[PDB]
Amino acid sequence: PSIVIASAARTAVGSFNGAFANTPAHELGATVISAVLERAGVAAGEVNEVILGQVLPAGEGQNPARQAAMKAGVPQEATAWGMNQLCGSGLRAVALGMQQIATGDASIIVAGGMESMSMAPHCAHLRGGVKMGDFKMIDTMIKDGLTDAFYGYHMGTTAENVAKQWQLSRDEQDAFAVASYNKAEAAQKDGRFKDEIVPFIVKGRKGDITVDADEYIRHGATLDSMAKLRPAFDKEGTVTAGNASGLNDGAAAALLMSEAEASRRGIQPLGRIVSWATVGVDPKVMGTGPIPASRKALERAGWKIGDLDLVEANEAFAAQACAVNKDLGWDPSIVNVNGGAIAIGHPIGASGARILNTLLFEMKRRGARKGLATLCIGGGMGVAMCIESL
Amino acid sequence: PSIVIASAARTAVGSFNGAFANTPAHELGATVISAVLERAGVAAGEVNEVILGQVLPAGEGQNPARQAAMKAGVPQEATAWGMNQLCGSGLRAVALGMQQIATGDASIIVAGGMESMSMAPHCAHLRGGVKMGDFKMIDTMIKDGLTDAFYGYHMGTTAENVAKQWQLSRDEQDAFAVASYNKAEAAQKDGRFKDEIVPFIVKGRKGDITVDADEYIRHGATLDSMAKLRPAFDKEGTVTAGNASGLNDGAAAALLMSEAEASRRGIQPLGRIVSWATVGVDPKVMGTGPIPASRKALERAGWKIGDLDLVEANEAFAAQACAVNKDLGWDPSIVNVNGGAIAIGHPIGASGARILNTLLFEMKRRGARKGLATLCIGGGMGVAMCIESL
Amino acid sequence: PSIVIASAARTAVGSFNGAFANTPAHELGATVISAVLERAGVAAGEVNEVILGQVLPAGEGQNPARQAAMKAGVPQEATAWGMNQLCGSGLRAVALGMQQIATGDASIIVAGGMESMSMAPHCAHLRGGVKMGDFKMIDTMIKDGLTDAFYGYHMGTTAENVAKQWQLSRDEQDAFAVASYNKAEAAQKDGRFKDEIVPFIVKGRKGDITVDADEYIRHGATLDSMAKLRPAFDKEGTVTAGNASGLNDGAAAALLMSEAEASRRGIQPLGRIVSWATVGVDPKVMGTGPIPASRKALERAGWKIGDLDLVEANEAFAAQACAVNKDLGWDPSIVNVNGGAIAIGHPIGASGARILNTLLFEMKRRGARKGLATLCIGGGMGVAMCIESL
Amino acid sequence: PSIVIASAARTAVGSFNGAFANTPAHELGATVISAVLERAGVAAGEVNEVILGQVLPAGEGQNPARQAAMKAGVPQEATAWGMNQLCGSGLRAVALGMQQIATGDASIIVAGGMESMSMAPHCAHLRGGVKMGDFKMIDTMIKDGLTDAFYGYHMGTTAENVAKQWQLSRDEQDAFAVASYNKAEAAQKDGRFKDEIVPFIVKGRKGDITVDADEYIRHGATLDSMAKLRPAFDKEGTVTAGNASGLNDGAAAALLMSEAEASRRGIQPLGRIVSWATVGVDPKVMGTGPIPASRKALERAGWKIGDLDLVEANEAFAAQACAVNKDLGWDPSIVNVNGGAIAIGHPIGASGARILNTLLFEMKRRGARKGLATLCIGGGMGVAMCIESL
Ligand SMILES: CC(C)(COP(=O)(O)OP(=O)(O)OC[C@H]1O[C@@H](n2cnc3c(N)ncnc32)[C@H](O)[C@@H]1OP(=O)(O)O)[C@@H](O)C(=O)NCCC(=O)NCCS
Ligand SMILES: CC(C)(COP(=O)(O)OP(=O)(O)OC[C@H]1O[C@@H](n2cnc3c(N)ncnc32)[C@H](O)[C@@H]1OP(=O)(O)O)[C@@H](O)C(=O)NCCC(=O)NCCS
Ligand SMILES: CC(C)(COP(=O)(O)OP(=O)(O)OC[C@H]1O[C@@H](n2cnc3c(N)ncnc32)[C@H](O)[C@@H]1OP(=O)(O)O)[C@@H](O)C(=O)NCCC(=O)NCCS
Ligand SMILES: CC(C)(COP(=O)(O)OP(=O)(O)OC[C@H]1O[C@@H](n2cnc3c(N)ncnc32)[C@H](O)[C@@H]1OP(=O)(O)O)[C@@H](O)C(=O)NCCC(=O)NCCS
Ligand SMILES: [N+]
Ligand SMILES: [N+]
Ligand SMILES: [N+]
Ligand SMILES: [N+]
Repeated sequence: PSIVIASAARTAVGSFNGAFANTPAHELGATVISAVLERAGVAAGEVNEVILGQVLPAGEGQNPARQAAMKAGVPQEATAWGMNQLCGSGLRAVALGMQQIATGDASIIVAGGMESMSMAPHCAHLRGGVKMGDFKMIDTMIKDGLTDAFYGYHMGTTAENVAKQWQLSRDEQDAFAVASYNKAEAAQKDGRFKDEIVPFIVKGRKGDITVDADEYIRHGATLDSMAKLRPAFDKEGTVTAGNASGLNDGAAAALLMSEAEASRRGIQPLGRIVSWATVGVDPKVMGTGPIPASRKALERAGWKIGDLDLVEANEAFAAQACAVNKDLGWDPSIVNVNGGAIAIGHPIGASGARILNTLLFEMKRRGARKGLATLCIGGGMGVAMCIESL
Repeated sequence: PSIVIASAARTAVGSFNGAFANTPAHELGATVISAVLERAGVAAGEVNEVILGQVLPAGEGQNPARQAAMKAGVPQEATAWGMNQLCGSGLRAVALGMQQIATGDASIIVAGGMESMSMAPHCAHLRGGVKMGDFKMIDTMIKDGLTDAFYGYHMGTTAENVAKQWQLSRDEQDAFAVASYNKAEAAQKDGRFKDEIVPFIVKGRKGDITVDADEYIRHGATLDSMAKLRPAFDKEGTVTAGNASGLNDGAAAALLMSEAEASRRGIQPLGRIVSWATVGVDPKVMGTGPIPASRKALERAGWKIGDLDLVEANEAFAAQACAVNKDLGWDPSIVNVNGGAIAIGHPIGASGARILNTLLFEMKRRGARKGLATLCIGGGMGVAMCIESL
Repeated sequence: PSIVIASAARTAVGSFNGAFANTPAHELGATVISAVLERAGVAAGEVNEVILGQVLPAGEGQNPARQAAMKAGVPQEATAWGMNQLCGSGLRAVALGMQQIATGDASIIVAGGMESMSMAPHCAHLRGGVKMGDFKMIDTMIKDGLTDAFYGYHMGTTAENVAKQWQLSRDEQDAFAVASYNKAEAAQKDGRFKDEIVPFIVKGRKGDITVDADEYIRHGATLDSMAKLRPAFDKEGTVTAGNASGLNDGAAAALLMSEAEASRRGIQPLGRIVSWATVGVDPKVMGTGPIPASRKALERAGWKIGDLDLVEANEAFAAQACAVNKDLGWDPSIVNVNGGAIAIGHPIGASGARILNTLLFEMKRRGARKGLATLCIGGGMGVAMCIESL
Repeated sequence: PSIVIASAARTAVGSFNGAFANTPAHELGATVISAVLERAGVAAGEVNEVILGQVLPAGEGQNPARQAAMKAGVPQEATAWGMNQLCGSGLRAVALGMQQIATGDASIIVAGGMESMSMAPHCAHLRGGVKMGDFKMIDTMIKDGLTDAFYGYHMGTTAENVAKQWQLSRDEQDAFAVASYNKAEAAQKDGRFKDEIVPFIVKGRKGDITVDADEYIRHGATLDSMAKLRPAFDKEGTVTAGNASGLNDGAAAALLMSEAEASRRGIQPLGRIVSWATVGVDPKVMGTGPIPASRKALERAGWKIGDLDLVEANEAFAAQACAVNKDLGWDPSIVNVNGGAIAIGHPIGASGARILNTLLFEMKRRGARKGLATLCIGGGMGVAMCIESL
């Protein structure tokens, strides 16, 4: 009934059509699965199941989570499956993997997320036939990942709904984004991402490429050039490409086992999963998802907001990230101390486990005792998890 | 914790490009979600989470499970997500929903599966651009649903591997299929599918159509006409369209709650989830998946194979379905007493909950005490669950 | 400088996605080329060049006119090419083939048109790549065939412009269309199309099918049933599917040689090409094209409007066909005596030679001496040709 | 009776996906039509018809020749149409325009060719529907332009057939290409292409670009670097990208009128069309097309091979260009004195008029009296034209 995170790892977050432009998601997930096994001293033959969140798997083949486990050396006797709760998929898979051990149905779980938004294809239903007229080739990334299915507009429009409702101006969102760019750039140059990042070998034509640094992180971001950017969703809006997360590729996961299992193996876990929660909200303001999700998770853990030593709140948009900080009222100096998704990137299926990796390694590095990770979810949902160090 | 299935429902299984040719999967799932709520006397405002297995969601929009819950009246405060374990997705979602209640994280769960193989689009990655030459538009149904990602051939080829290793001839597979067609046709004419089936209204322009009968069920199947069919995968093989499951659309789900919760509401549950299991096998012979999965489920329940009163083993192929019966050795007269997927249909993401519906309502109809449902999974996996009546 | 039409033939006009749904245009053209050779007693080795009008050749391969000639038995030493003047392509190709003999550059020409609107594919420029967002698969039939490239609307909208300028009401267009349906229906049942139609054998997998009757001809068109039809282009317009031409497939051609050549071979020509003309008009009212084209053709032939015994004016739309009849003032009883494109069909690339075939054989049956064929052309053009019997 | 070329012009030949990557073909043709009118002092209202050869018009709209004329200022009263004889379309259109004046049906004709191989889309017939399985998106450039419709292989394979029958080694083909690169590079540096080239303004968003130089011209071509090139068609073949023409965009045309018309307007014509011819050959060796076509043109002109002062023979492939020169036996020093299609480029629909422009202006530059232009045509055809200076 006590589940710990024995190890964690993530690939570098690649830009849209960048280093991982032609790399399938399971190839990134396989590297992460092998990394959490080596870092914990656990062999692949000991894994019972691999649970990987993924939002855009179209065209990758039968169950990409199974392909990642098999390629990482996990034997055929184990099982693997994918799940989709949009942006919270990477974190919910960890909660799902924790429940497999809590119910006594599994002993060792590799849980996380993987996403290749670059490899997302364009699709169209053509079985009935198009007898006459033009038809649209639909971008699966925009349709199945970034567009609300109830109102039809982009997730950035939901951020404009939060910005108008919370009275967050353009200058306040740009200032929040600049702070995120500077924190991520300082953390990258100081090597605070080296422990969590496992290098990925991009096997391509004309030679292999080793990717071990987040390429989407901007250097020397300026407030004046960001004020010149046009709004990306509403012509009279405030959300721009500068104060919003990007389109990215990456993978992240963690190795799960019971606290007694880790103690017999001599493993010092990165943290203990104290509680988790998922709550729904109005799809028009889905960015407010972390507000009830974090409160329920802290309530289940018996913690107060002031008890938290470190917080990782995903920065899908500067508008929604400002609202979550104002509502919950926690000290912003402990939230995303090494930057957020505005600078690091936002691979939907993997962002949930990505910020968990950043949370775990920063908690151990500075000796934080209580931490929380949370994300907003499209369609009006949120997920959160409380972590305690051992 | 003791979790029971308070109610269950399913749509009729439609043929490929048939009654549900232009109906999205979440529309079928929404009808099933509302049905299990009315059948149990539980309102939509009481559901904590909806968990729906789905293999082919490309082009349907952000998280079709969330769309099904919202369309069925489930409030925005609740959560919803999809999961993919291929053919066992519909059944695993019930086991996953059971774990949400076992860990005290939820109270009432709608769990099941939905699949629209007809609405599966053709896709192609076109972000890098096609400078010269032809490129392939990939059928997501074949690629992401029916083709093994490790060996490259169809799931029907894996049935040929099972037929060769178990020495199951063409006449033995056709005889098994004829038995499935006759059992399903007799069950349909006797109305044994009426209780589990909830009608679906296909809203069109030239009038609405009510679908309340499985259209893929064949009437008067003859052994001689099936012996004339050419093999559909191997030119010198034995698996044909007659002795194999079809491509179908449909949805199925169940309402989950604790046994004490069901007693507080005066609900007579359809059954109690005693145990469940999922095991992996060699992808070349994925049809053997139910063999170790069923024994592991019976082992966790403390049951012997002889203790089972009824069995629902998915008939993905006659070759794999014969092998599972020969290895486990249970009485074939209690396995798929109302027919199987060869005659009823095989909507991959929903078949797990489809055979669970047939299992639950047949146990209640004839007073069976111990039941088991199991399916084979592509990529070399299997899933099983044991059900006991109250 | 006197070129006669030694023989002529055409396939039956098939409906959109009908009998010729999967038949390429050059296969239909090859049958017409072989027919006019046998009907005139000329061997394939004697043809110098084949000129076939075609508007929609995308996806059919290198020069479909060359494919039709080679398949029809025309030797490799001869030449072949296609031309595109939209709806007047079938007639202009005959005039172009006549000029080959008039300038002494050729002796025997097979000229006509072929069109397979059913086989017209959907296209999209994808060399630059689609990094993000949806893109349109463009119907080549609508884009390159039925949409004005200067104003962007359908040819039916240009018909509404002619109806508005000429004050042609809905009842006047429907009454004009009914006359065409009744004339075509009576002509088909009386066998008046048998001489001009050469049967085509549609080779399929489940048996060959011989198509020798115009499939688009409807039986018993009623003024009341057409008055209930909704307008097909303008919501407050008058052009409907009943009073407008359809989308059809077919091929037609004629064998051209000098009058001395026909006399040396003992060939009785169907008629002598007296004159031809092509004039442009405003693209907004392209249906008025036949008005100056016919007057310029009659001027070059030295004929008066009253001298014509029979007229074949293409019925692309009832609105444009009424305007040309009122302006030119010829007796409507001699115009389209066997029906027009509203009832028979409108294969764009072949319609020019289609109405020429009907003109030649109708002139021969009733002994008409002077005839004229004309069509309207998209983009604001018209073509006409005068024929005199031998 | 005697038709002269009053003026001629052409755009620069752009590389594949280069300066004209997003420029439609009719935009290039419109500039050429306006150029030949201004250079001759003839207003747009005096042209009777515009004839433009084009092989790949899919997706450009209704009759791109009509779009080019209207955009160039040609009034709506005139007519326009396109024609397709593959690689000989640009030259055949000039012969066709000459026949319009010879038969007294027109007085002033703008004839030439235009081609945008970069804007060629990918297509697929989808009206019947794809019920199951993958399907191919067909590149219209390769299928309708570069692939033989009778044998299924590329035009480069037909060049391998000519090389095999004529025993043309790899070094012999490479030496011919090197000579073409050096002659074309020297002609560009000396400004010998400035008179025939009319600048084209590429209007874009981030600024306009003026294209007035042939971009496909290679600088400092080395014989050894072409020997290192891999064969592009046959793994054991000899035709490579160095000794074969490229994929290019461009447009070219000429102003046609009678000799008396040019004298009445005070125009100094570029030359007189003495004769023309088109002959077919074996499709396997389509590169031999120019051999019988040139002989028939010289026969009609009453000229011997020794009477020719300058020759422009299209260099579709080094294998076919060597064979036609060796068979006809004309002095290689007078053929393609300014380079050929290997270095200049090969826009299929415009190459016929492209080499005519180079022929006309080079004859005037060095005072050549008798010239001939010829091209090979896919599918087994050839075209030729004899020009004499006034
Ligand atoms: C906002 C969005 C539409 C932008 O698309 P994009 O391709 O990522 O925008 P880009 O990364 O190409 O950057 C666009 C341009 O802005 C500039 N720019 C971006 N950020 C900048 C910054 N912080 N400072 C200065 N310039 C910046 C870049 O230079 C870039 O090139 P350009 O100026 O020459 O055009 C897209 O990133 C997006 O939708 N993000 C949200 C993702 C999402 O919703 N996830 C789900 C959350 S629930
Ligand atoms: C077999 C398969 C490849 C194609 O069959 P299909 O696409 O459904 O096409 P059909 O069902 O219409 O069968 C086609 C023909 O067989 C005939 N047929 C099918 N079953 C028959 C039977 N039991 N008796 C007689 N004839 C039969 C049909 O009538 C039809 O005849 P026709 O061609 O003259 O119209 C497809 O059904 C399939 O992939 N099945 C496996 C699904 C799967 O792998 N699921 C996952 C397992 S883990
Ligand atoms: C007019 C047009 C939009 C209609 O396309 P369409 O819908 O496929 O025409 P259809 O006849 O196949 O369908 C029309 C409907 O009205 C009915 N209908 C059509 N003509 C009818 C008539 N004369 N009387 C009664 N009913 C009629 C048809 O039965 C059908 O209804 P249904 O299919 O449910 O039974 C299309 O044919 C068109 O664009 N034509 C013009 C083509 C063109 O521009 N050519 C070049 C001119 S220069
Ligand atoms: C032969 C063909 C397939 C190659 O086209 P292509 O390869 O795209 O032309 P490219 O310039 O892109 O060649 C690309 C490569 O060849 C190299 N190359 C091309 N020509 C070269 C030369 N003369 N010397 C040295 N290198 C050369 C390029 O530098 C480039 O190097 P890379 O391998 O590192 O990419 C194509 O040009 C073709 O089909 N030509 C025939 C066209 C035709 O048939 N027209 C109709 C007449 S019948
Ligand atoms: N960003
Ligand atoms: N079946
Ligand atoms: N019609
Ligand atoms: N080249």
